[PDB]
Amino acid sequence: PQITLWKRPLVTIKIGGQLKEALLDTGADDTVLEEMNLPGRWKPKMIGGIGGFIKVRQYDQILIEICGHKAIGTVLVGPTPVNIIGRNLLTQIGCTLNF
Amino acid sequence: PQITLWKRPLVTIKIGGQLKEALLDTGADDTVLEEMNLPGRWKPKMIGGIGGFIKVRQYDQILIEICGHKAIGTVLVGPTPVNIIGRNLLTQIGCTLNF
Ligand SMILES: CCC(CC)CN(C[C@@H](O)[C@H](Cc1ccccc1)NC(=O)O[C@H]1CO[C@H]2OCC[C@H]21)S(=O)(=O)c1ccc2c(c1)CC[C@@H]2O
Repeated sequence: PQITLWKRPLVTIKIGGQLKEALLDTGADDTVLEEMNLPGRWKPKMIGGIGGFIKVRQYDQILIEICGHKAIGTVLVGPTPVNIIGRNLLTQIGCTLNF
Repeated sequence: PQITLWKRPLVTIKIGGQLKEALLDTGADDTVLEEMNLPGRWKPKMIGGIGGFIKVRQYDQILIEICGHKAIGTVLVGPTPVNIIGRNLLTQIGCTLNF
């Protein structure tokens, strides 16, 4: 599809057997999801943006479906105010910017 | 152009007569630039990001050119980690997400 940017580019995703709403975010290198109790091992990480840093848990090789497009990669889980789909997964679903 | 996301979508912008680099950021409602001198009156504003809230200077109706495309809109100036072009200006240059 083609998504205009009048409003936030929010889409439904499926991760860990749950459906959630997430932003298609070209400004995020990687993907950051709201606190969830995912199974498996993880590594601690600190990620910075406007306002400072938050602490997140880094999970690898996590399967995510975005608008029916499957992808698998790194997911950072922590107290983010929004679910963020970053470039590491946007490349996998074929997402481009166009103007 | 069509821009892939295997690298950060960085572009050259012109604002206040100065060339800068900025990130095309679909996850940003607003455009926020690092500290700079801008010709124009301004108003104190707050904006929130992944790590909390910061104070910014809000410049309304500012001329800004993005990868050769002209926009006139609001630009926030303050301690952002990176110059970001948000949806308020992405819509002006006709930018869409496509997959
Ligand atoms: C560094 C560039 C940029 C931040 C300037 C990176 N962000 C992504 C960017 O889209 C954020 C997304 C967002 C965060 C919170 C709430 C809503 C939307 N928008 C943003 O702050 O927007 C500002 C201006 O407009 C306003 O509307 C929305 C909020 C206000 S991030 O979220 O900080 C991030 C993500 C992953 C990762 C990192 C950092 C580091 C490692 C990891 O890869």
